[PDB]
Amino acid sequence: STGSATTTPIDSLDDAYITPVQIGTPAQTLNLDFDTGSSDLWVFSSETTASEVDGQTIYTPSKSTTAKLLSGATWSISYGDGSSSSGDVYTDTVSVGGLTVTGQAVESAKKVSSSFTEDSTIDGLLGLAFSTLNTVSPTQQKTFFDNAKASLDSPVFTADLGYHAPGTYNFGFIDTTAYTGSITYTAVSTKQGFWEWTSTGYAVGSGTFKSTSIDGIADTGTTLLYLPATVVSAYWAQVSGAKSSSSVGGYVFPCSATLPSFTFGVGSARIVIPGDYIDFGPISTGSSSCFGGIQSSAGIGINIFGDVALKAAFVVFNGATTPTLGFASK
Repeated sequence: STGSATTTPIDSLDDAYITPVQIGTPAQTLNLDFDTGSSDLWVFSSETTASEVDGQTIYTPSKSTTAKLLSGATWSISYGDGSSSSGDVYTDTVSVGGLTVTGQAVESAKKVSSSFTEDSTIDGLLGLAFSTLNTVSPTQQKTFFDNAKASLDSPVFTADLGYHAPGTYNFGFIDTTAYTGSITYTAVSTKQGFWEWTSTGYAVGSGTFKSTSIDGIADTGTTLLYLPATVVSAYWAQVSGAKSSSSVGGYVFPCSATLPSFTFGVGSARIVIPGDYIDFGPISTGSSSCFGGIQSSAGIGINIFGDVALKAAFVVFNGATTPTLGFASK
């Protein structure tokens, strides 16, 4: 089997991407944030505290003939940005882009934090990291990909995120028309449950490439590119007037600037992030201070190749017995 679904930016900044997902019978279509940095499929639901729902589409398990309470199961998750959600669990039929999994754990939110309530465009998350991170207790549950894997033509999914444009998540096949040149594969460690890999270095603009190992995670659920402070300082030093602002919460730059590209290494290959991808616009409406798309990972504890980086590439998440990641230009 295979599946193919379009993913669409939620706003003009590509803050996140939503992908339609069919849950239950008859189908209830919810727009979910596919997140390669977590491993829970959770949804706004008829069980979500009413005051914490503001415009989201909800899953109502009582209207699905295939829903079944997973008795005694609960879940609770906290994300790196400080947001959180929790609730109970149903199993139901879930389809993504024509690919159907029966018996998928669908985690129904009883509570969500403010950040989720305030984002009307995201109806939940669909985790695509390794199932060892799944938070369901007392019986840990599998991700959609893990459940689908054995039925897939090839045990892979791909992320092809657009810059200010829709893109695609494919399951079970590599679309050889979707990228240019060749795909360079690189080793993954699953020890922390993430798609964790080591970049071979970086360049700023037209500058010379610096060979240096940068361990980090491929995370579609994180907006920005978070890298070591040394690397980030070298980048922003090439933008007149750029500075790290404690008040704003990171590097800002004059909105009048033209930003240089940023290149990262994947083995001997190079992925170039155009400067425009690094512009996240005015810090507040009407400001001439703009927020940077490359920020320090110091105090996160891990480097994160978020959307800023991933959308510059066609990315293969290879879930074979020995997992790997592939990157191609596009």
